[PDB]
Amino acid sequence: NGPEIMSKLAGESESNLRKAFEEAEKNAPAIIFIDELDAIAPKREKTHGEVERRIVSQLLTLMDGLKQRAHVIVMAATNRPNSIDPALRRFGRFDREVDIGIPDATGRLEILQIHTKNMKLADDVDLEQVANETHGHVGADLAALCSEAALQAIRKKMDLIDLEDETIDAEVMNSLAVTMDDFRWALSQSNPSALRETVVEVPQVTWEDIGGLEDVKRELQELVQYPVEHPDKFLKFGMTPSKGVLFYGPPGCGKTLLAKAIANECQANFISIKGPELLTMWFGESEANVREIFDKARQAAPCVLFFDELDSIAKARGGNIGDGGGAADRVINQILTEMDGMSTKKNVFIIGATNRPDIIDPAILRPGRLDQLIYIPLPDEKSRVAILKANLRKSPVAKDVDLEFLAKMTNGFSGADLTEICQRACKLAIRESIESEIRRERERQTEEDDPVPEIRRDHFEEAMRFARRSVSDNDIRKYEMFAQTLQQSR
Amino acid sequence: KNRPNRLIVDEAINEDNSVVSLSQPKMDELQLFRGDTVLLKGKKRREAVCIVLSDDECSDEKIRMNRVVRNNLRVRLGDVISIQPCPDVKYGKRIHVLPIDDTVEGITGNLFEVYLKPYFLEAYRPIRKGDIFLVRGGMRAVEFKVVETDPSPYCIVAPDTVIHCEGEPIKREDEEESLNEVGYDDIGGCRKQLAQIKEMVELPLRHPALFKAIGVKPPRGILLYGPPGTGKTLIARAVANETGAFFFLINGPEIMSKLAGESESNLRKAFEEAEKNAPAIIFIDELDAIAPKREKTHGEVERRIVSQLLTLMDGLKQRAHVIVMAATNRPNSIDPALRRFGRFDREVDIGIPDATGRLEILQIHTKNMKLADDVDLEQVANETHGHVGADLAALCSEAALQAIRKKMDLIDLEDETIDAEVMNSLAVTMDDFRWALSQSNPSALRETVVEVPQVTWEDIGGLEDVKRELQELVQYPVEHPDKFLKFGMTPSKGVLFYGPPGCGKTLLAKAIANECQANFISIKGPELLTMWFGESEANVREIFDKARQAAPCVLFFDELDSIAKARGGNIGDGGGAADRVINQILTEMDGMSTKKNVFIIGATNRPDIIDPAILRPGRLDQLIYIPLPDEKSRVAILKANLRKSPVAKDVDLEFLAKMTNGFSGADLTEICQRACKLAIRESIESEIRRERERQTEEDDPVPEIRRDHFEEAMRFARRSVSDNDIRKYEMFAQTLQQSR
Ligand SMILES: Nc1ncnc2c1ncn2[C@@H]1O[C@H](COP(=O)(O)OP(=O)(O)O)[C@@H](O)[C@H]1O
Ligand SMILES: Nc1ncnc2c1ncn2[C@@H]1O[C@H](COP(=O)(O)OP(=O)(O)O)[C@@H](O)[C@H]1O
Ligand SMILES: Nc1ncnc2c1ncn2[C@@H]1O[C@H](COP(=O)(O)OP(=O)(O)O)[C@@H](O)[C@H]1O
Repeated sequence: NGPEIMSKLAGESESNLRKAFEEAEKNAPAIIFIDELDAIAPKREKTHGEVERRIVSQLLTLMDGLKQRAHVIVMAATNRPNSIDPALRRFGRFDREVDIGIPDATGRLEILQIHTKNMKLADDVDLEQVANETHGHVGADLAALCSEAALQAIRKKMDLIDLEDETIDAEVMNSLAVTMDDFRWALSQSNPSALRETVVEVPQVTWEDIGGLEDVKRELQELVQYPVEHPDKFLKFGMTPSKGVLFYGPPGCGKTLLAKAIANECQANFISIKGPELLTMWFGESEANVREIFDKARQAAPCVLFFDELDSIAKARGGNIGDGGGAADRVINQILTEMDGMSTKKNVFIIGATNRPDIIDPAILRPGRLDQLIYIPLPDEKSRVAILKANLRKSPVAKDVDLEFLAKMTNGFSGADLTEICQRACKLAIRESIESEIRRERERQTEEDDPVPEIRRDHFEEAMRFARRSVSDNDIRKYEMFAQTLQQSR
Repeated sequence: KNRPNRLIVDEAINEDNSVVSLSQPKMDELQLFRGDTVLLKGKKRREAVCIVLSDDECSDEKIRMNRVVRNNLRVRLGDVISIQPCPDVKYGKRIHVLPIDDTVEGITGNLFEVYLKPYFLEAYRPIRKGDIFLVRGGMRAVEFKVVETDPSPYCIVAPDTVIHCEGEPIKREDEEESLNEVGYDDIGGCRKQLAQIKEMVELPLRHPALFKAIGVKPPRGILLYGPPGTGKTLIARAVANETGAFFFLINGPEIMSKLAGESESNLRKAFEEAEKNAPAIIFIDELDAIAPKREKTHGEVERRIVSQLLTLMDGLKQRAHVIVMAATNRPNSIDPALRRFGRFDREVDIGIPDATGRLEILQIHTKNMKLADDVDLEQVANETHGHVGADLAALCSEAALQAIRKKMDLIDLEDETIDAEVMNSLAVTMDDFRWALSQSNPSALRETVVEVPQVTWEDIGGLEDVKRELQELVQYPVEHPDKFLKFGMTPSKGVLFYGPPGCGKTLLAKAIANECQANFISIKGPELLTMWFGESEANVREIFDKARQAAPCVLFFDELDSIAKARGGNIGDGGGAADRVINQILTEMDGMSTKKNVFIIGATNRPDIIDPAILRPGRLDQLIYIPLPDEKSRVAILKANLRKSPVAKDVDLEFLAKMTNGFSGADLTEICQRACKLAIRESIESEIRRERERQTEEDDPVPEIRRDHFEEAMRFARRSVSDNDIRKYEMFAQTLQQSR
């Protein structure tokens, strides 16, 4: 243990390290676990005083020595890899690096099943809902959540209720069924999720979650799949596989959807880097974090690194005229540097996105970088129907409502407006439900089943009243001009 | 007996110290009456006699009991008791009671005359052998133990019955914990965090063998924090005394003063001592002195002690029910290696008290000070914005000292020595408190206040549809989550009020935060500007952290366009609408919990220059336009403003609302304040003129703010918004809602 060794007196700690390595050498095969390595051997800048560096040196010497005829593997744990002494990650000492990382939805459900193994859950307990509501929790958080729900079940009843009659017994322990409400309480307030890092996972979006855009689907499948599933054709024909796409078009039409979808179909991780993050690196003047981002994409290969709102910096300092300078920024330049300097084929596929393609740094559209310009257009009727169906398929909707009529009337609506319509109609329906509930609670003359909850017609007739177009015709004209000029001029 | 006659004890709310209050049902069900006396049998064959009352709030299985009688039964909080009816009033004849030497020392005075005379005056108090009661007065709280009762072994004193107070004070027993010790009754303004702490340390301490018999994770580390002198150590000792668990106290500077190697011996031996006397509670006071951040540590001697503390925390969590509660000023000021799981996993934010809490604190500290009659602690508690418990305690002590200092010390300095008589006769006037609060106490804190605002829905005139929309958006996602889950809709987490300045945006925020009884955090313009100029936007994180620590909450950013117009207005700076701070607002708002009951509200009187990347779904997306009032609303505004001030009856507010057209809601308050100024001037001038009466002292003329005072206050009326701004808001609405 890191702090355990670091608590002992000067010279006692090195005796402990030496004797520990001796003990493990004597009982081979062995595994040494140096927990909290960043407490024993931090970076040279954070070391001061002989006593620290001497112990770091002793650890280095022991690591270098063990690799003579001694099958002792040394596994060490640390919070962040770039927080420990870089002299340790040189070969012969710590050459293999494993990134555990926070769990995802299926993993969290599995964690819950592991910790509720002998807790005698109730019947209404649906751990799917819980695992879906625990974004940010690691194994310790979920373990504490399950224990806290158990304690709440012991606390409400079956302790104070049998406090006065009869002593403790196994009977009450068997009869304890921890309700779904109990888990809802334990997850409700009494546990602060202990992490807010960049999540890496295989997104649960699928190809049928997106309406329209079929040719864009086949192009995405071609560009992402063919270089990994048929490398021999690429080697035979000498072509080099591209490592980038740039979606562009009106905002709210499915760029992020397409990214998540193609990252899911190939079962490869997905790292989203939204606008505010690039702006945070520009304002804070720390563009040297871009490196770290790409490092993650290397640690979780195969991946899909997705920079959306790539024009954010470009329009933060004014738009078309804007700042007097050129299109070179502090962050986008690091993106160029890191993208030119990645591995030959590490199965990492950078995707960009921008709803203003005219102000993007044109030095990123050059070969060897993001060079496949795909234009995500505004939907059509045969696509708007699919958009409405894919959005509404989670909500219970009536059968007399015609979505084709909606798609007929909602012309030029970006894909987000067709979601605002559905959310607003759902709001109206929920309001009607709760109001009817209260009116049926005014029944004090006699408790009965709530009326039919199908989102009905003439609810959309009101939600449609407040419909907005989130893109002017002028922006459509701008995208048209971009396409016409850059593809057809000469 | 295994049939229902046993009850669960809990806290009390009544100021009487010799009664028990039970719910109206359990009263009829136990075959008892209101007021009927009973026997309360508890543990170790020690029962008592008490009086019963009725209280709707307390539940059936629960019984209000104050600390004195609760301690009398030898039982502690959370245990079970047996109540038996006894209408056998064996009316007393003479009592033999003597004080304790520990509580009675230095107290020159005939104790019979000074304490027990109004105590037992027309008091039908039942007494039984083995009861140590107490009575308060003369800046003291005195304990009396009854040895010898004429009706054996219990009685009830009648107003006629004598009380016989001969003898010397007796030394205290080994099995009553004295009542100068701290209990939950003392802690005034932290009745909500006390719920969390009690539910956390109830089962491990009260029921220790249960966790031996169950595989489940107990809470081990609790980190209390909050500004100094808020009551952390108080809460620790209170919990220790109520649960009866052994309490070891480790002081930060005390350990850090010892020599290198002596301090670690002290920590190790302290943990050993607490382990030996389990159940226990270790209180490491001033943790930020022992284990600060790694950047502020330098030198082996520091880090070594931090490491020793880490190792002890990690070690204790093997088969050892010792909870470790540590206190610190600010949570991000201590070593982050401590707040990782297994060491300090529970975090509690005590925080500064609010108005009701401060009034309760005052009542706690004026418990035995014999206040005057004019003392209205409501006014005091309303004037102590910024004070923590230590400040109010010092305020009460200083007012007491001022009362001793003016008179009753120098006046009886030359005739007669000290006595209890003067201590009883000391009534601390309201002026005395006004003096002590006036200058002689610097309120010791200026942090962001978190509280449930006292504004209500009738404090706001007009805006009814905005009220129903606010109620819908804030209430429906918490009170009916099943509808939202059934229909698949996601609940929005933001609103953006916009409109002319001074029309009720902050009022609406406070009102909807009050109706839901959720905390309110105001973040005004100057704060965002301070984070922009100082180039420290990394404080925005901290703000949201507070909103998480005090959930449910309403985080309110008003004047959200402040940064946007600080660097020039419409044209302004050449850059775009992206700022250093608003970007952090976006980052933190996208990255909060799925549903943590925190509802961000924005406000801006210039909606055209706000960063349009904040109006996107998943952020503040409900645009509500607070318009300029109308006549049927201006009447309500004027009434809601004037209802605190005494105004005449012939004044017509409808005429004012008729004449004041297009007046923003602030101008209708400036009118009232200016009229009040005129009235106060007239009052003081008339007072001086009546003081020029030197010919003869009489009652001040009628103080109703009268008509023809508004006729002057109305003379200087201003419109704080041009028609051009109204036109701008109209254009914003027209374009953004109707264009296509
Ligand atoms: N073609 C589409 N098919 C299905 N849903 C869509 C489509 N276009 C937009 N949406 C909806 O719009 C919302 C936001 O779209 P998003 O992909 O984030 O916009 P952008 O492409 O600008 O990133 C998504 O929740 C999605 O449900
Ligand atoms: N919440 C409170 N309730 C009652 N008294 C308090 C409270 N807070 C402070 N006081 C008074 O001020 C004193 C300071 O309490 P203390 O626990 O020493 O503060 P801290 O440990 O936070 O520095 C208490 O002993 C009490 O006299
Ligand atoms: N509709 C209203 N009803 C009651 N009082 C109002 C109203 N509008 C404004 N006021 C008064 O105006 C003062 C300042 O209003 P405030 O809400 O701070 O302005 P803003 O809405 O610009 O924040 C408050 O003290 C309040 O008494």
